[PDB]
Amino acid sequence: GPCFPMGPWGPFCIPD
Repeated sequence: GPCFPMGPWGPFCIPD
């Protein structure tokens, strides 16, 4: 998957 503004860092991308 694409990247989304979330998590501890924010702009993170997923493998899906």
